[PDB]
Amino acid sequence: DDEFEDFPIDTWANGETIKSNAVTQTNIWEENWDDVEVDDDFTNELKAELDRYKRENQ
Amino acid sequence: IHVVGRCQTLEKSYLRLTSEPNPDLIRPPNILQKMYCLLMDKYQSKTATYTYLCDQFKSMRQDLRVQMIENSFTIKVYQTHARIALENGDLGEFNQCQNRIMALFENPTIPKKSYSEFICYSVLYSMLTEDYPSISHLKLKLIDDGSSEILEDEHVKMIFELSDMKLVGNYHYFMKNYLKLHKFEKCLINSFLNLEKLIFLTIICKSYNQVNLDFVKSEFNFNSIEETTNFLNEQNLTEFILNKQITDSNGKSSNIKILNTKGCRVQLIQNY
Amino acid sequence: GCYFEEKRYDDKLLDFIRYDVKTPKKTKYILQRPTATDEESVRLQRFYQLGVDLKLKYSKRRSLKKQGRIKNATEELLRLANEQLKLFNRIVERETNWIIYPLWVMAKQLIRLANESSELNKDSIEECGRTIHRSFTICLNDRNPRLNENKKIGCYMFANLEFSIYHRLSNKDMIKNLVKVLESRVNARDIPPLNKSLAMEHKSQVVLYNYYLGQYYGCLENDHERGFFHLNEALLQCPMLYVESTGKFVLQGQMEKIMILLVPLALLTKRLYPHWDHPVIAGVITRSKRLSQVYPTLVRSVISGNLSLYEATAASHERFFLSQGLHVVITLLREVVFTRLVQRCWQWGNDRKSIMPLKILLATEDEEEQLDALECRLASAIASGLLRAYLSHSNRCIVFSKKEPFPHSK
Repeated sequence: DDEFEDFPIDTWANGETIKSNAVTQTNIWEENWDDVEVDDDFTNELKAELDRYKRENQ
Repeated sequence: IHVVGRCQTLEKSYLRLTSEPNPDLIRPPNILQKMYCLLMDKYQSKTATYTYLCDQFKSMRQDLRVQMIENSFTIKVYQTHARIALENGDLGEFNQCQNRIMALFENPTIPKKSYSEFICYSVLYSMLTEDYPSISHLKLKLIDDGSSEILEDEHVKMIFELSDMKLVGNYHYFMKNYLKLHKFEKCLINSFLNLEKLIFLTIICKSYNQVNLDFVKSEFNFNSIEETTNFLNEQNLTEFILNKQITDSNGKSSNIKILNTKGCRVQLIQNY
Repeated sequence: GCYFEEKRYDDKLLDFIRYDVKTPKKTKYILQRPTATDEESVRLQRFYQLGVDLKLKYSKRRSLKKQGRIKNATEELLRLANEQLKLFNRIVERETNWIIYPLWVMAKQLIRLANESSELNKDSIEECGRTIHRSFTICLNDRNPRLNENKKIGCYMFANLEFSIYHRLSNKDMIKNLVKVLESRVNARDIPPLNKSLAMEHKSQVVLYNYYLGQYYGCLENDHERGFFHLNEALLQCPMLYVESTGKFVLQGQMEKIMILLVPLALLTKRLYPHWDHPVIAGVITRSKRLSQVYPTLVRSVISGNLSLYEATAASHERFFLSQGLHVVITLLREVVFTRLVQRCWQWGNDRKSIMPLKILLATEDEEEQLDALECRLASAIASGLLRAYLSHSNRCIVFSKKEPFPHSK
């Protein structure tokens, strides 16, 4: 439908790419997949309903 | 101007048309309609070969294509051959018909009789061809067409859900939803059900170390335990059906048939 | 006409080649030294007349003056451009590689020439596709081992033109051919890699080629690991340059529709998720209405094992995911979410004990049926490599490996 094939600028230098600036910039991809705990309503109540299970199954 | 035909003999055999059409051998719709009934008689009473019916239907289909008849009678012929083709394993002529049916449904003058039935066949065939874009492009079409009455039909939902269940290897509900399928839907699934059973069997055998033979039998909808073991014998797994005696509470005992699925692992990874 | 004599090209030539953009009052539009009877010299001279005519048409093209239909006049422009580009192909077939980017600018605007037309019953795209196929071919097979005139360094630029045409109307067979042929060619070293191709001179086509590949791999052939790769590389070669006028990335649109596929492909294959504060993710996610909430919520439900939130996020944007070719990815990524919940009942509900009762997961033949369904969903994950464990139907438990119980590629 809409043309995304027509780029606003046709070329640029390599030094101006994220890959080449990637020693200036840190990793865009966070890699703590095994160890990240997040706290939100769901996680908090998930521990709640599981702490209940450990108490009844002692 | 569309070619018009005046052949009055009801029968006609298929030939790929090389000539410019001969009106004397092309039958008008009223004659194509009188032969539809005779064919239907034969099919219903099972007094004809599927080879014979299929030839008569392709000639009926060919006479409509040269005469540019795209009406409710046309949809009827293609839907009827599609259905009969699935009943006899002729997936090639089914697919010829299925494509034409969907293209004829693009015509607003042609009423959408059994649209949802053939929407289902389209999903089931794309499951067989491992063509998931088609399934998604068709779901998207129904949404953008405003076809919510079709999309919330419980049977249509199940058929789309079945394509997803195969995608993530849910043998438990896929086999449980095999019993909910209509007559020709079962015929279509049967074209790839053996391989799907083998794909499900590998998943079980990679995940357990042993299971009851009855548990395998229940999950795969085998009507009896003899066709359960024939299915394992078809995979060179008969020797992994062992027998272990059981005494759960030291008060009574019996012997059950086990399948060493850990032993099956070495065999089943050779074939894929 | 010294460009063709002494095998160089300037912006004036590119501006002469640019028929869509009108030229200023002073014009130097002329060929030079015309007393030639060689057949191949009249190929150039016919090309010159085709070019002047093409340029003129646009002045009268805007001046329809409410005449009515111009489809015929549009068709005039199209065979004007097509027998012109089929003639440039006759010229470029046996010339040096100086003349390939002029072939490509011509080709790319003939795509936008058929792009404006909105009716595919009378589509003249076939002429273009064939013409460009030859153009891709004329470069694709260069029988000169010396690299002064080799046109196989433009091979990838021309593939993006065909990708663009093959995507116009859904054809997943045709895209599939182009990916698979090209793969073989550089593995036999018949053409040079993209990082040492003519695409480095015009890096717009660098990003685009990695997009077309990664999109094909992720959305059409369901090879997610490679789909992630090329899409990620397409984003890693995007320029860190902003428009002065708004301060947003110059390629904001290109970056975002890469991101639509990249983010869920990144979670499925490698379990990577974005740094939201990071300039590149933040510059794109936060400024796009479509991705501003969906994708933070989508990443969150996967990391947390929130099955309902994932299913709601997938139910609410199903049209969006369907139109982006993401259905399998979403459907497979949901089982990662189910695996993370399983991991969370391990960490917090069984004390990292490798033997876990299945009734733990029920707290989140009614019960017998729920457990049968639960074994099967765990069995499929075990068999796919999201869990290294084995099941026991008898004790209705799962037995995690003592090592690497929840593996994932890295």
